[PDB]
Amino acid sequence: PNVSRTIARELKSFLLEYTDETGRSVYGARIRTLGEMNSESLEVNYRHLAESKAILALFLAKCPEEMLKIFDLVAMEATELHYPDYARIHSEIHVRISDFPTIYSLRELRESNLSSLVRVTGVVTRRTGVFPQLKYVKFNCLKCGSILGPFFQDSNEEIRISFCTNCKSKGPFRVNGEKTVYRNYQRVTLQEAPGTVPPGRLPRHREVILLALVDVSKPGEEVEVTGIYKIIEANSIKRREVFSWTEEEEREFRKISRDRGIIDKIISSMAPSIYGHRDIKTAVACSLFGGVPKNVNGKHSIRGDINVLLLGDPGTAKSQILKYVEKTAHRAVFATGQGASAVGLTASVRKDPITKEWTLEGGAADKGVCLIDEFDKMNDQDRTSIHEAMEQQSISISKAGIVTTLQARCSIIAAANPNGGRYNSTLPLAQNVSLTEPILSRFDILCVVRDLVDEEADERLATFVVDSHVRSSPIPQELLMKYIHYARTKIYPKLHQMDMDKVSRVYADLRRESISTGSFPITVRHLESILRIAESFAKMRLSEFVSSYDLDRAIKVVVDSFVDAQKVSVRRQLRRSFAIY
Amino acid sequence: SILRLQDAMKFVKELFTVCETVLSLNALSRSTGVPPELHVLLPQISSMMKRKIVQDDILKLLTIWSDAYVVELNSRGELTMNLPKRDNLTTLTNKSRTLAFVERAESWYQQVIASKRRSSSNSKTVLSSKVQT
Amino acid sequence: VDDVTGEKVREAFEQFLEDFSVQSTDTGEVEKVYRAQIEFMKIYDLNTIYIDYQHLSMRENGALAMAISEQYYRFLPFLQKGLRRVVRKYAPERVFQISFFNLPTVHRIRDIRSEKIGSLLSISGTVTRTSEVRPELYKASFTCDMCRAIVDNVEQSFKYTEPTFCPNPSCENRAFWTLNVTRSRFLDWQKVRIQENANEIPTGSMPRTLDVILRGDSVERAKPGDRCKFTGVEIVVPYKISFLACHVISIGDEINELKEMVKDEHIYDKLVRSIAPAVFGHEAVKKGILLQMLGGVHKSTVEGIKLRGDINICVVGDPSTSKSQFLKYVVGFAPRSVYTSGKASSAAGLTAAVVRDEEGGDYTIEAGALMLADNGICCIDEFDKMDISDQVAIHEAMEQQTISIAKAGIHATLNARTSILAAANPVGGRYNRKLSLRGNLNMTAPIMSRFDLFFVILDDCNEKIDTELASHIVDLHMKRDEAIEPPFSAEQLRRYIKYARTFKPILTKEARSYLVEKYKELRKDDAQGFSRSSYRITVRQLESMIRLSEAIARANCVDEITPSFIAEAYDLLRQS
Repeated sequence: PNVSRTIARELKSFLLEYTDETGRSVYGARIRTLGEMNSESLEVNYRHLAESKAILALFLAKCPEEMLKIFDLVAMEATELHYPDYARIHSEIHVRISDFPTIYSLRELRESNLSSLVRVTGVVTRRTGVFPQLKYVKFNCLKCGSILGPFFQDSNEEIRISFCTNCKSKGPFRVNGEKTVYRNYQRVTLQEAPGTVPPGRLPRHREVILLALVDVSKPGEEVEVTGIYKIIEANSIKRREVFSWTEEEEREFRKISRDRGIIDKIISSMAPSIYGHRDIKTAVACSLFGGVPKNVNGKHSIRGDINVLLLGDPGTAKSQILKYVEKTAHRAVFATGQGASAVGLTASVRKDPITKEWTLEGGAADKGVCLIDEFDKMNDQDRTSIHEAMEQQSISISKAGIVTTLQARCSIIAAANPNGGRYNSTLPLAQNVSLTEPILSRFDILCVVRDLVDEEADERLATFVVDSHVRSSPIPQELLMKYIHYARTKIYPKLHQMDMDKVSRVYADLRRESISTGSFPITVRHLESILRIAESFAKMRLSEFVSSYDLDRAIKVVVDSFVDAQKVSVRRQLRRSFAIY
Repeated sequence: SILRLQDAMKFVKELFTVCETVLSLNALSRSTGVPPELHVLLPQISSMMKRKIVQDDILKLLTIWSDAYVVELNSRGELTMNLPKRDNLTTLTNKSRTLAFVERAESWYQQVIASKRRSSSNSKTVLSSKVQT
Repeated sequence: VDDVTGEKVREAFEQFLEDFSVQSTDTGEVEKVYRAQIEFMKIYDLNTIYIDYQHLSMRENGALAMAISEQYYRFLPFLQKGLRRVVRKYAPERVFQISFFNLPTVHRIRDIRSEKIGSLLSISGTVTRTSEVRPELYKASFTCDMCRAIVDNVEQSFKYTEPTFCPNPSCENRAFWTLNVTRSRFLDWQKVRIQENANEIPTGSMPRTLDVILRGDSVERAKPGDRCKFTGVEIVVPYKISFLACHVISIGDEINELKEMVKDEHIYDKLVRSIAPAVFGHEAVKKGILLQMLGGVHKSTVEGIKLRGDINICVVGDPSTSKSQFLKYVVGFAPRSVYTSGKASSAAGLTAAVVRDEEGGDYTIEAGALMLADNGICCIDEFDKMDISDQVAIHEAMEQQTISIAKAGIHATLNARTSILAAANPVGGRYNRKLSLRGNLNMTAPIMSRFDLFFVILDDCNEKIDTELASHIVDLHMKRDEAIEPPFSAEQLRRYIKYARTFKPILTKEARSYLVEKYKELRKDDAQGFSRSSYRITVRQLESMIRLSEAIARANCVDEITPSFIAEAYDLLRQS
């Protein structure tokens, strides 16, 4: 149509007149940055041209495929009169339509959203890149040896050609792509995030096409993609990013956190199914609430996560707590063994059978919490990958033509069983578990349960589990899970050097007493752990800084984990820690 | 202490510019009808200004310009809004709506300042129609 | 002859849809609910309506239904045009799906002839395999050979079509236009495999299977490995006789005998000796097999997660026993029973292996014994000669009730509730009383767990019962002896199993107060043990006796359980 000719000259006049701040045309700086650095991506906010002309925004929302035939041409014309001979190196320059107001979900993708612009959130998986895909074909008929060709896009397998022109034969046909179209690949499968899916339903998944934006995306992270819907053809990608906090719920959270010591109420709200004991749930709540990451002049990155390790006889409950926190906590990933969930933590090059090739993928929650069940039953790859992720916070991929070091700042909640069923209390934990000391040193809290013969446990456990079967004060679950996301995304409580030096005095007693009576020592990692546990309790208390008695609970948490992880012969240490108890 | 001159003016008058483009983003389509709901509108304007948008700001936009947005509440509890025209908002009609909104805000600021530069207004929210019985 | 009959049947169908509104207040007179159904889908715009054939069979004394019923494929665009006209006049991107359901006759796969080609049919059976979802063409954009003009071509759901004349008189050729996918219209298409049910197979015949196609939003509803009932049109495929379905559903003196059998007092004693009349002795194994057919409540929670409310039964002992005979009885008597040999199985084989089809090299998912016969007994003979992969798949299927399959890019999880009858043997065959169950069974602790009851059978030379066993064996070897005969047949036992299955009892407070003391009494035996005691006692054995309590409550048909019937379950746990 000729109506595009009055559209073109309108936006050609628009790019030379957009002065939003202090009378400065930002498009001249944008065109000189794309021309000097040889870029092909042009950035246009939707609000700018929408404030200028809403009919262009309506045309972009209705027919973006024909609206994109004007944008690239006027961008190349602006780059050609701004820079001479730019067409010799770059023939086409695309545009990046950002700031889409109506962000859709993956379950709202319907038949009415066809051939239009849509901004969707998700998580990327299945990374296959830089391959020549098809769009046209040719075929060689072997009987007469002839050529015939149609079209083939990006959804079907291939359009079988079985009828020759003059052979009228059903002979064997061969694929000729030696006269054929250009190829560009980015087959990425995107999925819905688990932190915003409704309960009972399953997250959907789609396939996205990336062309002209390859390997700038990180698998296992949240992403925002703006593209057209037909299979989504992405135009813009954003690696920066329904259950969120509001203004009416944020005042009551400070009012709840100010009154009646809510740390124990959060602990009692953690396990509604059973009675339990506070040693598992205290470590669980401080691991899910986490600490703060700090660096000094861009280096010395400390891990802000807390990795807890559960141990005890297999008859007790260890998977129900992680099953409750998988629904409760945000971006919680439950992974298991060889690959129960068909997703893992380790990078891998492997063959794929759906299309029967070799591919590379770095598995997977960068801010979330990963839950590992049956920690002693694994191979060498998933032990070394979690040891690298527990040692430092990055996982490297060095295969299939790609080299990427991705962030691995995830918390680890692992559960295990000893060799033989019984805990065997007259031996230490290093002789009990099959694991060694440096993989045990990454886990700061080692919680362990035992068997209770006495009437007390018989009076409580059997009665609670029969109350759960005969039926067909704490903080509620919704306010608790909203408080987790509200406190983990807004505050960062530091520490002040006024009277904190006293913990360096008590560590000086507590280190020395572990040599003379005990066999296992205490190091600086325990000091880093109790400072993280104290700042996690200050985060849960929602204070400006860590108080003086948060370290008392932190030293109680480290004493009932380290002293309980040893023999019965460290019994004098049960009374030696009674002076600070 | 209203201080609306230092505060509300400029920020509130850009609410209509984002809101007029987001009601032509959904309601205007050649595919499958659909009624403009307030649950998918607040997040898009949240993307526009990057700031938190409370659902009462749209009610203030209704208070300054009443006849564009109908406040009727659906039976499901969600509060829908619509436009009087059925032939949809043209780009020229969108510019005329922006000029009418800025002219209406200038008229409210001009009439309210005779009591004493913006003088005193809190940009009072419009009364939302209550469900019967 | 149907060109003037199609407009009349379109007028009749729209008169049927126009003359019936809703006047259903106070359960008075009846009139159809279609206009409010269209008014409800006005917001969601899916247009995948459901029209009952029983509600359509009353107009024109059924004659309108009989004329539509044979010429359904020849009257289908007139019906969708009448539906389009009534939603265009009653309401202001347009796809439509009209589904018919609830036919009065259920037809098998062996009674399909060529006289019903194009007519509607109800096909019931079991789904064997499932394929991936694929985008079906719908309408394409053809370009000419010289005009380069766009033509919006509408397919007719048969095969790749092609126009005949160019609309612009710049050309009149008939050579090959080229296809175009920009202005094209895609959707979900699926091809599944239906097969003949196990209760209606002829004597000596083979259970002949067939492929059925499905479109609209009837896809992604049919779960693999379940009894299904489809309603559709018989369409031929180049030839082969396939089917097209539009509706999917997950189907699957008598009271004078049942009320007489629930009023006595010695029913359970004949039930434990009538659940396996061919086996001499072993009342405990018969008790666990009888209580392992019916379970308890699985949704006993306040959090929102389903629990394991089933009974797992595992038999061990020396070889050449009668423990496989129970295995041969369950599968010959229980309708929801799948038997496997164990060695002729694998991980994928047990639940869902993948096999290729050459039309496009595309995969289809074959099922198996696992995830079949829900709320029934899956019986695995030779449990210890299996691999590690299928046993951790069994453990993953027992840790959570759902099962997940991740293959070829697609992820699919489904509900599963089966009771495992595991037949195992030792590493040396002979059971020695020297050590524990763990070292003799030779399998790891998590797959040894989640098992409610273990049955150990040891044999020796005890002449008084041995001569009776050998006499019963030689008396059984004759033409239909009365020695085997039970006190009552299976004829009332099947409806008794179903009547006890739909009972759902509720435990009491006195039973719980006696149960906590019984658990303390059972855990007191662990103190100063190592005699008779052979395994550990924790929450799992407490859950096993809790699940056996509602099973004995259902077997005795009591709504509120007393602790005296749970005392027999306590004695059964003490006997093991």
